[PDB]
Amino acid sequence: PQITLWKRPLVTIKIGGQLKEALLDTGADDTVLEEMNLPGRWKPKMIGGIGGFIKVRQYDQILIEICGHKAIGTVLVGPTPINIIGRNLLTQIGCTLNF
Amino acid sequence: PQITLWKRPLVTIKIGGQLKEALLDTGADDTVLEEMNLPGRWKPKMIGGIGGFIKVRQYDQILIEICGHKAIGTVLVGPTPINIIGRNLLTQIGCTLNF
Ligand SMILES: CCC(CC)CN(C[C@@H](O)[C@H](Cc1ccccc1)NC(=O)O[C@H]1CO[C@H]2OCC[C@H]21)S(=O)(=O)c1ccc(N)cc1
Repeated sequence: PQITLWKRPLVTIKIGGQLKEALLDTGADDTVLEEMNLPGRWKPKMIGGIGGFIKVRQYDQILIEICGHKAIGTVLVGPTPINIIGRNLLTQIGCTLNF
Repeated sequence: PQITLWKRPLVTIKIGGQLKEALLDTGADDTVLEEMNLPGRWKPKMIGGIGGFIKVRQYDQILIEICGHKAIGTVLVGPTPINIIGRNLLTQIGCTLNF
């Protein structure tokens, strides 16, 4: 689809068999989701945003469906202000900026 | 033009007679630029993201040229690690997300 930016580009995602709302964030290198239980192994990592660095749990090769488009990649889980879909997955669903 | 997301969507902008590189950020509600000495009045503001909040100065009706597309609106200025073009100006240049 073509999404305008007058409102936040929020979409429904499916991860770990659970539906969630997430923000399409072209300014994020990585995908960061709020606290949740994800199956499989994970390692602790650090990620930095506009206000500093937080601690997250890194999940690799996680299946995640974004607005009907499947992707398999890295998902970081931690105290982010909002679920964000970053470029590591936006590239997988073929997402581009156009003007 | 069309911009893929393999790398950060950095583009050249023109503000207050200065050329800078800035991130086209669909996750940012409002444009925030690295510290710079703009003239005119402003109102304090705090914006939040990963890591917490930073204090910024809100300037209104600031003219910015993004990839030759002229825009005018709110521009925040503060200790951001990177220049960020937010939705408040992305809409004005006709920018959409597509997949
Ligand atoms: C609340 C929704 C997001 C945070 C989740 C808002 N951010 C824009 C976001 O694109 C930010 C913009 C940003 C980019 C780079 C450095 C600081 C901020 N990128 C970001 O935090 O991504 C992190 C996760 O992937 C990594 O790659 C980038 C940093 C990591 S922000 O920087 O904090 C921001 C908040 C309010 C305004 N008006 C302008 C910008």
